[PDB]
Amino acid sequence: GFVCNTCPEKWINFQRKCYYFGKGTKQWVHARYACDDMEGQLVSIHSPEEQDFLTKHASHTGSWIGLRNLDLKGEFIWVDGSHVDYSNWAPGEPTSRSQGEDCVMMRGSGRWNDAFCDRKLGAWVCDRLATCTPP
Repeated sequence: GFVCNTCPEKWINFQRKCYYFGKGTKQWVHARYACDDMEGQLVSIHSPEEQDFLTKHASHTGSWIGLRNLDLKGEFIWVDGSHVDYSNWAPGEPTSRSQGEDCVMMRGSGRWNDAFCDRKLGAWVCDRLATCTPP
């Protein structure tokens, strides 16, 4: 169970995860289901090296990621339930005064903006666990 770097076709490995860079115009919840129906989830990001890997492959015109303010009251959490131990917010984000802007996108710089969930974006990123080579 020693080496975890195998992904399915069309996915890209980085560390112990596989990532799928989707293209196609979708609102946040729609991208959420595209990822689930391929057996991953909208991406969660947990380190600067993971962020750097995403920034190099990310779409220039913005991508949905798996961060959402779930519950009115300003606390953004990952769809996969993993915890928030890393953040790459654009300066000033997320703001208190933006009622309704509960979903998160990653810009071409890789920095994160909150967004209305019904915004349509051209790209979205899924992740899943890499499987491991038997030695």
